[PDB]
This record gives sequence, structure tokens and C-alpha cells, in this order.
Amino acid sequence: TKKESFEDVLPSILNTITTNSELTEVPEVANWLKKVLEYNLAGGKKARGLTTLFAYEMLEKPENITEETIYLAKTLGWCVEILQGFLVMLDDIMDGSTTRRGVPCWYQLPEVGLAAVNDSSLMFSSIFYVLHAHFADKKIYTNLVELFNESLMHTSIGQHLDVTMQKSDYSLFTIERYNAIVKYKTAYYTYQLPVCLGMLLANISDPVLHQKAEDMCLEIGKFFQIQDDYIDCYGDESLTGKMGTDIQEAKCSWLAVMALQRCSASQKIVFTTCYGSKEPAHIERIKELYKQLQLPELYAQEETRMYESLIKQAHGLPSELSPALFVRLIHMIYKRNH
Amino acid sequence: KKESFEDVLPSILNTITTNSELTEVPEVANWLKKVLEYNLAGGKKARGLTTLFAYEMLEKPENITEETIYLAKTLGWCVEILQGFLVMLDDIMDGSTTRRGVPCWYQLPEVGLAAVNDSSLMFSSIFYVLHAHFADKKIYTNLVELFNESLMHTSIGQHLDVTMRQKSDYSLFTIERYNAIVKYKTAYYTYQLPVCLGMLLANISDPVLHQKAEDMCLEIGKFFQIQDDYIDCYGDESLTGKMGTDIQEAKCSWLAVMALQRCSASQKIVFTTCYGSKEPAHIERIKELYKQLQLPELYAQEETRMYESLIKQAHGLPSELSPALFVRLIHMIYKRNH
Ligand SMILES: C[n+]1ccccc1CC(P(=O)(O)O)P(=O)(O)O
Ligand SMILES: C[n+]1ccccc1CC(P(=O)(O)O)P(=O)(O)O
Ligand SMILES: C=C(C)CCOP(=O)(O)OP(=O)(O)O
Ligand SMILES: C=C(C)CCOP(=O)(O)OP(=O)(O)O
Ligand SMILES: [Mg+2]
Ligand SMILES: [Mg+2]
Ligand SMILES: [Mg+2]
Ligand SMILES: [Mg+2]
Ligand SMILES: [Mg+2]
Ligand SMILES: [Mg+2]
Repeated sequence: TKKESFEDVLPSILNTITTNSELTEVPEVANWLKKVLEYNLAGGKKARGLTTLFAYEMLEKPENITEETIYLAKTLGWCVEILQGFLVMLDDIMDGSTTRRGVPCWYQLPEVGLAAVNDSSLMFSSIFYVLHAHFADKKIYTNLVELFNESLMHTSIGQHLDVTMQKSDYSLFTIERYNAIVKYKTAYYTYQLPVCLGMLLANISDPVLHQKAEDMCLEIGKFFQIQDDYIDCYGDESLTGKMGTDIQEAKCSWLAVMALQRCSASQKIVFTTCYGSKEPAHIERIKELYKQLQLPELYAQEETRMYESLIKQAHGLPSELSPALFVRLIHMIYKRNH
Repeated sequence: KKESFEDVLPSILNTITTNSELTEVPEVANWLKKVLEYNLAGGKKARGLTTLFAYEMLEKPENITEETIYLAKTLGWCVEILQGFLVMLDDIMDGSTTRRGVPCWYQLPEVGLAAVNDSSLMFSSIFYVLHAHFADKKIYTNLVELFNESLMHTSIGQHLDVTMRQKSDYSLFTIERYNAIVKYKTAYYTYQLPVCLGMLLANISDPVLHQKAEDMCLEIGKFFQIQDDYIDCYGDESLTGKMGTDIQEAKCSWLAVMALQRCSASQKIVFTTCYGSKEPAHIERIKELYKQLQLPELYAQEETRMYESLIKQAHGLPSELSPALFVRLIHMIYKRNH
């Protein structure tokens, strides 16, 4: 498949990183970074990486594709996956997670701890070395750099809106707020960024076509993140790799937004009493409540209603952008369970 | 002047807002204004100033305009923001309580570990500022690369510093390790970065000049950080703004390296029992020892010997690099007590 052609290049990227920086003079560190990247890139569906590649392939004229440019698309893809490793390494710190992708969270390991913040800084550094190494003499260098940087700003905005903190006043848990959280923290780097890289590599220029792409990208990313929210509560931990914590940490997830939309007055009491606590009596009661408000069934309807809506918006796009591309991206996620 | 450097800060903060997606999320735009104002306030502004001085003294005098000076101040403020990012992450890892006379950001009650996200914000800001003022100049890509290289070098240094002895084994507390730690964790971004920024702004691009600058900059940084280590122990918290933690955190600081050169066989046993403990009497026993071994006296001599040595080198530089500039920079930190 396409996944095995993408995982092939990992050791080569690991090597590019070392050889193209001051890590060569300090191999104690160049070896520590190899262990960090291998652990924090392992497991995982590699979806953002693939998306970048698939996008290049689907968008470039097949006669202009070279083996060189395919390698570059895999490299860009891997930058995005490093980005992802960086973000979830910090995210697990802010969310007091204990596992991810089947194993303990990087910071949980005993030899690491809060030293993880610096491992993240190493990872995020790597990306610009790789970019610099391949791309310094090409006209698109600036655009690539700018894009990875925007994607950090957006992701940081989102993360702030999410982790921003009164006990039992759940009146910021609105749909207006959830839509902003999920635009900035997930949509931009998960879909806008891969596709936009695919577009740059394919030398697509039109600022009107970028906009049309952004609009569709962000719709899909909201979709994606509503599924993630569902999975936190209802996913199977062996399949998903992670223990679900949105309830205990009192996050504004889609499920809580929807619970509040549906609650009677007494149920709202139950919710503002038991949501956000780590006691397991309290977490069971909140899942019993999600069960009565019939949210697993709403989810199913909404997954399908958005699915149809996206497919329809995808078929509305100019062909220079490839409807097929978006259709497939949507199918990759539709009905997923991890 | 410093107060003429501080006069430009409101137009920077302003450029960070208007120039990004923050124009759409005024909640987050404001939060970032608080993060920047709190974490840029207090402190010597020295790396910012070094940027300005380096430009003004490497440039040919009649090219210096009301505009290029604003540009040099803009670049200084980018370095100051970088400083803010690094101290904010260092303070988490080092377990500090206060910086610049006030609580460390992560210590503030509402922030906690979500400080890692604010650091990402601050880091992303740097590049909106660069884009706004340099997008359409030939030095843009270099400016961007400098910043990203500076993150790498610093993180490498931070890695060698946070990587934890294995009980009472101080066999790694050597000067070879100390040298490696300080060259990477401090010298690159404290002196090598600002001076290089001034060089870029004054079209100096001979890479034998960039090399000679760099060899002098790393020596000055080594020195600067030795003073830092002395201050952790012996500085006045009201002059300095921060509490000392090197002893408690069992840091490879210049003082421990030197104490291990001087310990007798029984004193090495006192030092190994008590170094690296939060117990107030253990911390006192190590300072009692630092006094027995006469380290304050050692410092004073060494500070001066190293000072002489740096001055010899500054005078050995070629005219286009301005020995005056380096001489100036040295005199600005020689005998500093915060
Ligand atoms: C969705 N997301 C976006 C940016 C960074 C990290 C994540 C992780 C997810 P996850 O922890 O469920 O994998 P979130 O904690 O729900 O937000
Ligand atoms: C020296 N240094 C370099 C990079 C970032 C932060 C610092 C902070 C100092 P400081 O915490 O004493 O101000 P260090 O922890 O002793 O190394
Ligand atoms: C944005 C989110 C939900 C973070 C995890 O994304 P994935 O669930 O794609 O994580 P991996 O497949 O890369 O583990
Ligand atoms: C590299 C170190 C020692 C970090 C603190 O640097 P300064 O001593 O320059 O602190 P501020 O002037 O920015 O407060
Ligand atoms: Mg989260
Ligand atoms: Mg999480
Ligand atoms: Mg989640
Ligand atoms: Mg430190
Ligand atoms: Mg410190
Ligand atoms: Mg110190």
C-alpha cells in the first residue's frame, strides 16, 4: 500500500537530521534524539503524512512526478508527523495523560519527566533543518517555512482556547466556542497543512484555489475532531492506544456540548456536579447520563449527515483541486473507531 | 540607550496582533499581549541591545538611517522574545520559583503547566514580526534560519544540562562537559545570534568573518555563564531577581566543577552526601564547603584572567569586525553582580 512506501523513508530522515546540524559534534545528543523520534513517531496511523503524499500525487500532473519529488513529498509528510509528535508530547503534559499509541507517554517514563519540554524543542527544531537541507535553494523555501510556522500559531491558539480556565459554570461550553477550539487546534495542521504542502510541491499558486481548499479542509477537520471526541469516551483502549480523559479534565468536547443542549434541569445538576472529577463514581455517572441523552445515537446520525455534506462540498470544487482527493480523505475517516 | 529600545515595544506587540489570525480571536490576542508583557518586563534587555550595538558599530556610519535603526530594534525584540521563551521553559525544568523579581510564569496559579503552550505562542510570534518587516528583503530567509538554528543549539545544551549523575557518581562533572554545556546552552543565542543579526543587517557575508565573530562570541558566552553560576550561589536575590537552585537540582555548574578540583577525600564525601537535596541544612553544608575551598576567591581571579584573555582576542580581530564592539560587550558584563 502507500503506508509501507511512506514508512521506508523514516531512517533516512533520522539520518538527514543528524548529518545536517551541530548534532554531529555532540553524538550523545544525536543519539538521544534518535530515541525520542523513534518512540514518538511509532504506533499511529500516519494519516497526516500520507495525506501530504496522496495530495501531491493527486494534484500534480502525472508526467511531472519524479522519484525525487516523491521523496520530497514523503519528507514534507514526515515533518508533519514530527510536528504531530511535538504537539501530542506537550498535549499529554497539559491533559495529564498516561498512555499514547499503546505505550506510556514520553513524559511519564521515569528517566524523562519534565525534561520532555526540551525534547519537544529538539523535535520542533528538526523540522527546519530538514526543510532547510532539501529546500534552501528552491523558490518555495519561504512558503514552506511560513506554513509550518502559522501551523504552530494556529495550533497554539486552539490549545489555549481549550486549556483556558469557575468550578460549575459551564456557560462557555457553547457551539460557538467548540467550533473555534476545533478550527485552530486540529483542523489547520491536520488537513489544511498537508494539503497546502501538496499544493506547493505541485506548484499551484492561485490564492482563490488555496482559499477553496482551506474552506473544505477545515470542514473535514471539524468532522475528524468530533470523531476523536467520541472515541475518548467510547473508543476501545487496545485499538485507540490511549486512555480517555476529557471527562476528568472537564474538557469542552462535542459530547459535553451536546449533553448540555439536551439536559433537563435535574440532569444539568448531575452534570455540573460530577463532570471534571477523577473519582470513578463521578465518571460512571457522566457516562450513564450520556447514555440517557441518547448521544451515541446522535453521533451516528451526525457522522452520516456531515459525511454527506462534505462529499457534496467536495464534488463542488474545481478539478484543478481534484474532487477525488477530498472524497478519499473523507472515506479514510468515515466510520473510523480509533 | 535602553529606554529608547523599550519605546518601540508597543508597536511590536501591535504588529503581532494585526499581522496574524489573532485579529479574529481577540480573547487570545489579549492573552498573548499579557504573556509578552509579563515575560519581557524587567531584566537587562542586553541581547536586544547587543543586536542594536552590533549593527550600529559594524555598519558603515552614513548608511545608518532612522529606518535601519528601527529595524535593528525590531530584531532585538525578536531576540528578547526568544529569551522569554527559553527562560519560561528553563524555569519549569529547573524548578524555579522566581525570575526578574516576580514569580516564573508557570508558577502563576492560573497557568501551571499550560505554560508550555504559551511558550509555543511566543515562539510563533517571532516570525510574524520578521515577516512584517523583512518579507521583501534578501536577508529574510537568513533571519528565519538564524532563529531556528538558535532553538536547536539551545535545546542541545539544555539536553546535556538536564540529562541526569546516577547516585553519588560525579564522574561526569568535568570541565570538558561544562564547556560543551555552556557553548550550546548559552553562548549561541546570547552572543553569537545578536551579533550575527547585526552582521546580516549590515551586509557582512564573508564566512571567514562570520567564523571569526563566532569564535569570539563563544568565548564571551562561556564567561557570561560562569558569572551566572556564581550568582546562583552568591548573588543577592533582590539585585538578581531569581532564587538559586543549582545546588538543590544537582547542577553541573562552574562552582561544583571547581569544588571537585579542590575537595579532599573527606570533603568529596560531604559534597556527595549533601549535593542535590532540597533540605535547607544540606544546602548550607555545601555552601559551607564552597567557603572552605575558597571558591569566591577563585572566582575573582578567574573572572579577571578570563577577562584579560577575551580582551587579547577582541584586539586580535580584523577592523571590519570592530574590536571596539567586542571590547564594549565585555565591559558591559565584567564584574556584573546580577
Ligand atoms: C486534537 N489535538 C490537537 C492538538 C494537539 C493534541 C491533540 C490531542 C487530542 P488527544 O489527546 O485526544 O489525542 P486532544 O487532547 O483531544 O486535543
Ligand atoms: C543559561 N540559560 C540558558 C538557556 C536558557 C536559560 C538559562 C537560564 C539560566 P538561570 O535559570 O540561572 O537564569 P540556567 O538554568 O542556570 O542555565
Ligand atoms: C488531533 C488528534 C486527535 C491527536 C491525535 O491524532 P491521531 O488520532 O491521528 O493520532 P495518531 O494516529 O498519529 O496516533
Ligand atoms: C542565559 C541566562 C543566564 C539566562 C538569564 O539571562 P540574563 O541574565 O540576560 O537575564 P535577563 O537580563 O533577560 O533577565
Ligand atoms: Mg487536549
Ligand atoms: Mg488529550
Ligand atoms: Mg481527545
Ligand atoms: Mg537550566
Ligand atoms: Mg534555571
Ligand atoms: Mg543559572
